[PDB]
Amino acid sequence: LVASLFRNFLLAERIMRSYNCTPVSSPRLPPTYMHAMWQAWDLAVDICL
Amino acid sequence: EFWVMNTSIQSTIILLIEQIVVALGGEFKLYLPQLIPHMLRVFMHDNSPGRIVSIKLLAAIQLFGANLDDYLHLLLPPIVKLFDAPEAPLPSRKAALETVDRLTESLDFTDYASRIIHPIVRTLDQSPELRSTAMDTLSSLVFQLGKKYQIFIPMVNKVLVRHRINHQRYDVLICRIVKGYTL
Amino acid sequence: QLAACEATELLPMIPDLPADLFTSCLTTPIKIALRWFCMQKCVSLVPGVT
Amino acid sequence: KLVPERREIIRQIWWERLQGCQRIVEDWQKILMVRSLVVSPHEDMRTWLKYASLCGKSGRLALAHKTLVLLLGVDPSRQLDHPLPTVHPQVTYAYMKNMWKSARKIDAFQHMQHFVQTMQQQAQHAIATEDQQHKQELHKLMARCFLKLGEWQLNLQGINESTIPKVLQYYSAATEHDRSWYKAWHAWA
Amino acid sequence: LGHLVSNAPRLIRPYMEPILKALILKLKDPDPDPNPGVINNVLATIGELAQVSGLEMRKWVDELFIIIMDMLQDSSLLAKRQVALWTLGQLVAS
Repeated sequence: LVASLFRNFLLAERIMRSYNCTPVSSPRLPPTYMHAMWQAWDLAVDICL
Repeated sequence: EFWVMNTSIQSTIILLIEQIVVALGGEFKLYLPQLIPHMLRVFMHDNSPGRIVSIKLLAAIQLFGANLDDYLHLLLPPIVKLFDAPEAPLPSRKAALETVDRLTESLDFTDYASRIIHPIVRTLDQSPELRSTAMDTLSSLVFQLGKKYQIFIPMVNKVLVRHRINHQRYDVLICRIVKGYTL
Repeated sequence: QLAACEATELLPMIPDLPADLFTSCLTTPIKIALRWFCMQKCVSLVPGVT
Repeated sequence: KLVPERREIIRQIWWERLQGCQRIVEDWQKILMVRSLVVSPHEDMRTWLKYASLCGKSGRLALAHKTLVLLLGVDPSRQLDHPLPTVHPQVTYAYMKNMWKSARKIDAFQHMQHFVQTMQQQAQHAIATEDQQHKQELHKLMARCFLKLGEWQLNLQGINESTIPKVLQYYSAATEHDRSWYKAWHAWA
Repeated sequence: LGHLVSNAPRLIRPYMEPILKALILKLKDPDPDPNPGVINNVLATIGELAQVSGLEMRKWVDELFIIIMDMLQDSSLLAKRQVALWTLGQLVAS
């Protein structure tokens, strides 16, 4: 469950950024919003819909 | 409608943008591209005494934050063209360096490593006056890039030894990259 | 701990996102991931996707 | 020769392109020769037939024959005995209208009857449901055969008493096989 | 964009409509006349975009054809006709 939450939290960090929020986590993660594997997702989704 | 190339109105309109951005926050991203054509037209040419119009607009751009994401590739070139060009009056030039420093805290610069780094390196050589300022831009840019900076280390080092330049912040981070452990 | 927002900040009020934004990301990622895809300027180059 | 996807496209264009062009044999020969750099005639059938036809309407019936006997794959000038092969059916049909135009007229007719006896067998027996486009074009052929049979039969015997039941049995069978086609109705009328 | 189309065709063939609209809409505007090179390099791209697409870009050919042939006559939208004729050739080829 924790693993599922943190996986998904990475998505939150990426989205909520674009609306002037920043999420926070107690084990403090590094910033992952710019990480290039997101632009893979973007393409993957694009094709797949 | 009421943007023109005249110090008179431009000052006030820019102060308006400043208050809109902080009002809408994330929402401003939509209305940004209607305004970019005017912004780029300000830097490109400006008759303002000491280029202070463009300083205020730099000071506006400082506040865009994550809004500026999709339009950084438009807006980063003319910013760079201030801090490289010999003619430009020192105050404006400083603001442009300090602007890139602000934007580093809330955008990604990995695409524009080469666009930013080479002019910083150039500025370090030509003008000795901005050597502190430009180092504090570069230091933060390195901080944001991380080990993506490893290419540039030597190239930059060759101006850092030439003029004997010392920043805690820079030296720390380079040594920290080569050994591999950032905070 | 996991927290939607920083101590300064206020959550978005934006009509097309849900008010549950941090929960929805945390526990229905694909549903908002797709909806958020649709709200970007990225969709300019995927015509016929509403 | 480079692009292996643009090929079907290019042949279609090569076809369309050609039909604007003027209908004189040397011009077509040149233009065809050019395409012969990378397309065998066992591929662009519907130009080579149309090429043969052009020779026929300009009186180079030997030249035309040469083209068709190339397409058929085996010779029916040499064997005046055996049946004309049907495996390239539109081609065979083209051989006979050439054949008639060069005055083996009684023998052209004679073969054409075998053609439709064999071709309608290739419908009613060999129609398994999947080949129903094949039989569609084959019907628009059969009606082109049947209609020729009538038209010819008059130029052979004449219009009197005995011939008329036959020719009407033909045209009416044409108009049955190709419902929509103008000339079948205009004939029958 | 010219280069990106020609060089990486697999990427572009899905995003043909968007690119092509954005390109056509440059040619339709009245105030990109102060630079000739926008119109030239837009046409050059349509040439390469045509090359890649092939039949996929059939329905758009009539639209472009009017635009291009209107440019060929009356060189006020003064593209080097070299480029316009080249593109025209490319459309009809593809």
